[PDB]
Amino acid sequence: KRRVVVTGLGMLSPVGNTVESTWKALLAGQSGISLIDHFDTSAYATKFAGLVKDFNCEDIISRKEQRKMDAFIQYGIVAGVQAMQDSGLEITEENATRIGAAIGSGIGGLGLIEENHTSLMNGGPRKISPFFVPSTIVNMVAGHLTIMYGLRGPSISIATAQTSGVHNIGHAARIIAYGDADVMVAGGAEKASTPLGVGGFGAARALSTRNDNPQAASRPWDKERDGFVLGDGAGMLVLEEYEHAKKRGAKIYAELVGFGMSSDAYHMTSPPENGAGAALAMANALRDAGIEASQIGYVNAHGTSTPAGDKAEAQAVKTIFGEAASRVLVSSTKSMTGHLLGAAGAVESIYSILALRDQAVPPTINLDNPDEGCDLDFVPHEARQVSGMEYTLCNSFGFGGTNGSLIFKKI
Amino acid sequence: KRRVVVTGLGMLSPVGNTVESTWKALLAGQSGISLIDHFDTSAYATKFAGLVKDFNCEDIISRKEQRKMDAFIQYGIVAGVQAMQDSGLEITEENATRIGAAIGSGIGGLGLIEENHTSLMNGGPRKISPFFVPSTIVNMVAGHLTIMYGLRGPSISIATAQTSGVHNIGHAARIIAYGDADVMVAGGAEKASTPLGVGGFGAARALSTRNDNPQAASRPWDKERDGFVLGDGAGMLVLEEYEHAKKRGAKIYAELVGFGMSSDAYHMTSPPENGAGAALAMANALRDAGIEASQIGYVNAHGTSTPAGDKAEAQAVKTIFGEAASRVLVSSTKSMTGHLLGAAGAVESIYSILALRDQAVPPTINLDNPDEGCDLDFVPHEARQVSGMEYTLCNSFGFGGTNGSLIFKKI
Repeated sequence: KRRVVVTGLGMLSPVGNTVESTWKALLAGQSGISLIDHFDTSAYATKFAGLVKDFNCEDIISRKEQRKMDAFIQYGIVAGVQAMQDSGLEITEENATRIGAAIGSGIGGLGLIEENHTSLMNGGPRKISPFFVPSTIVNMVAGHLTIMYGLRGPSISIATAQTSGVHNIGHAARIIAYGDADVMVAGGAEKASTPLGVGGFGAARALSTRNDNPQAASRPWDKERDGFVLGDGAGMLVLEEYEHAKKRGAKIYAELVGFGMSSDAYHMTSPPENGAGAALAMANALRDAGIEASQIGYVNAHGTSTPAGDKAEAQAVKTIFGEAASRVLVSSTKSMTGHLLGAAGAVESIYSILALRDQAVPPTINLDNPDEGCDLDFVPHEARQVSGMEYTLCNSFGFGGTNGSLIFKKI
Repeated sequence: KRRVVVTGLGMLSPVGNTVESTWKALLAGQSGISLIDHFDTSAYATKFAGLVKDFNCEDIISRKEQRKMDAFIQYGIVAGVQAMQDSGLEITEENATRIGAAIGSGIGGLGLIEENHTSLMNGGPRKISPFFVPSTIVNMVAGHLTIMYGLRGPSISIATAQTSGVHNIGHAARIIAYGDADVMVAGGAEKASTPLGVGGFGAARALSTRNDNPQAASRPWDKERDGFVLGDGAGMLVLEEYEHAKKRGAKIYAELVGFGMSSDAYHMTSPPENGAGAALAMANALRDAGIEASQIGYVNAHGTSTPAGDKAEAQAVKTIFGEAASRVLVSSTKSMTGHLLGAAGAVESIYSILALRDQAVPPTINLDNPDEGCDLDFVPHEARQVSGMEYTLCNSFGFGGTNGSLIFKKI
């Protein structure tokens, strides 16, 4: 029976370019949301997002190699290098074959897709970059990292839209526990803050339009919610078989004990009013961990700040927690970070882990006026100190009614 | 110990719009390659591809719903419906929760990406479709099918470029064998025959430019190879836990016994000259099946018809088979079908299965003059009858040095 533990963390987010700086900001209730300036937003109904500030990879990726990669790829490689470094793992010829990667993205290289399509329209196929395909496709973060570190074990990339980060981490663990690997770098990367990303989610009327106050836009469970806020970033974890970790004297952040998946089988983009899908995913993770809902102390919600989605997740929590629905802490970091899509469940898994290390639960900021029949504790406004918390649960749901839940356990 | 078996098959390919018609064509050595006419190819160095002919979904997808989906999605849903129907499985409230999907794509909705970007350039963000995001993203075949059939078990979508079909089928099996599901519809869909797809792989100089003879272009291991040929399609299999299948009186095509993954850790798009990556993937699948290379009778190669890739796979076969390198049959159906990218390993897994049912191995057509140091039997020109073949192996390798191998066993 193989246990999986988290021994390395990496991260780029709208509130910090490292794991510790990101975490510190979240516990301080800071927003990472700001107005966009990298493209003309005049015609856009949403003119803001959660951006990665002063991103720099010069020391990690040559400007010459940068040409071959979309921003989402560069982000994911940087967060991957941070995680590899943090793990302290040494890759040997004897090792290579047993270390892999499970890293994806929801939308991939929109920026380079646009640039390449603009070239084609303006001057024909001759103007398309020879790097078009491999610079934009979702699996290239795992591609580049395995090459950089000489990793030869299994590499997959799960692209389940807004559920990717969770799915990738969950399967990286299945792979280790199955015996196909001893270590996996797992997570997601996204850089969808582009004319197509912003224009596209805006066309769907899914985005908040509160441009007069970008930092107050993201407000899960708040009566004045008006759609999600888009965020860029990457979250990576180094997952490792327990005995392997111990033997190397690895620093161990927490243990991955439960992974649950489900499908809404309802609508292509909207969640069912009763969150039955989210319920099954949480129910499946608990059964996989072999514990009861009552044992979870903190749920890092999907909580995107859409009228219908926030309401469906709340329904799902009540269904799963029932009695202890009020004693469990539930919060959406998306209130400060925005929605990182394919990277959401990856960064949120990290927050779920750090909440166990620090016994602190980040707040859901902007929750000035909660919905009515709410009996749940959404950790409004201020971070909460906790005491004997041994497990956290991370939710992610996505287009296609695809859901995932991960369960982390202290030590 | 849970066994996985294939109880349903679905398929759209350049040589047929059904499983049996496709298979019949391949055994007859027919090409599905033709000149493109859905876009002006004047400026294109490659003016042909493996197209799906007279595709029709009218009875399966309303014209009203079609608007919300890229061709690759419509293809995948149709192949999915065929597979569900072929399986005879009946979805009940007691069932729903135990049936899922693992379906992906390498590139996703290029056509709708282009259409939407063209609109944006021509008339601004206001012209972007509200369906932009969910009509193009890779996980929407699993999205739509789970909804269509009320499937509520696990849904994931692996996007590992040219390795997707294999990866998805392999993980759908891991999911069942793990206990997270009893049935999974698994596979891939691709429709990359677009200005960006054709122009993009052409910019990389990866495509064959033999336009004077489209049907002879794809010619794996042939001295006059000049790059791969692009093909469109979808391949879907219904995978099912053995006991569950038996109890329902399911028709069983074959058993899925081995799944292997590896990474080249070499180059972002090219394979290492020694095919060490492909070797490890095949080696891992054998160990997972717990059999010896000598036991495989037919290898459906990745065999894309590139100078370097064909040569690397041959090296990898010799390394793995050694002695029996000459006694194993190896063939590339891509010689007739073209390269279906994310759908390649899905349709090729189906051919690997049917070769067991019919004891017949499709040829590698166009192999007029093999490379030199070749001692391998590439089933040139004509299909081969075989006798006591109990196992087949299917290879898929992709950008990012990502590899997968699947092993099918008779009965």
